[PDB]
Amino acid sequence: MQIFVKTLTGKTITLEVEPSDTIENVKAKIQDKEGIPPDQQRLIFAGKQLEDGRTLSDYNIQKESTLHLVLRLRGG
Amino acid sequence: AQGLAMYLQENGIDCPKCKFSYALARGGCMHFACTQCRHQFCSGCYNAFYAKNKCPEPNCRVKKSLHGHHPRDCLFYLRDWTALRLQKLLQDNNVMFNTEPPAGARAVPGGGCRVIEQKEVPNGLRDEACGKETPAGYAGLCQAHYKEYLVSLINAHSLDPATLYEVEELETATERYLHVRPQPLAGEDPPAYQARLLQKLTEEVPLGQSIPRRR
Ligand SMILES: [Zn+2]
Ligand SMILES: [Zn+2]
Ligand SMILES: [Zn+2]
Ligand SMILES: [Zn+2]
Repeated sequence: MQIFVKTLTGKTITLEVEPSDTIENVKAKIQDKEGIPPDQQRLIFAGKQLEDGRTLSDYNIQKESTLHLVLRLRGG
Repeated sequence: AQGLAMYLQENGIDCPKCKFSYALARGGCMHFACTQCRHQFCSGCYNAFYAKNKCPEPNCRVKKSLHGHHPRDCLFYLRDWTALRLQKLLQDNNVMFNTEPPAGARAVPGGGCRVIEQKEVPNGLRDEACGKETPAGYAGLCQAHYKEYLVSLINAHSLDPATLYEVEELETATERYLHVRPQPLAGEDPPAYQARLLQKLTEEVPLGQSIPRRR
């Protein structure tokens, strides 16, 4: 199954997933392709913040769905 | 026009394990499972797909998922490139490619991309043209399928996508394949650091070993 991830820049990538994949797994795939550490990643789908322990199927994320990637910023 | 007609016509796909030959039906994902020996592999590079907690490679950062390990020139990665940059790889190496439809092409029933897919319809499957929007200069294909076509040429000619990487992509690639996060050594300026990474990558990490090549 394939899904899309886009940033506000408009850049879109395609990920190979299965519905059982955790959000953690998806962040790990983004790290693989984009070099962005999981701790810096916030993913959103249909306005919902996706939490690390849950799966794509928990959020009813289907084939060809688009997730939004927003970077996280933490103080020193 | 040779390159495109080959992409468009019905293609073969072979299980890398048992060697049974199939006709490729487009429309699904990159994850294939042999109906003869149940082996799982990637259509883009023929590498195995492991179930979670079954991957034998050490230092695997995605160990807890169904994944394979793909080389840098597999469609798995290259499909994320713009059509322009894939065209550049081909142009830099003097490989011709189509931007216009075939010579005496036949019109497509509805509209859109002529690539035949086995699509999921209510209560089964059905062969049908892609039908997605076809941008000018994409040879009568949609965005995703046009990139697939360009990637078939790129693979057939053994072109290295790394020649076009920015330093960040080199670092992302170095970490993926050599498991070390690189950094400039002292005294190294940015042009030297970039060139060092491209050279270390070239000589330690081959292109896809199981991607069919031309001669
Ligand atoms: Zn087989
Ligand atoms: Zn692959
Ligand atoms: Zn692995
Ligand atoms: Zn298409």
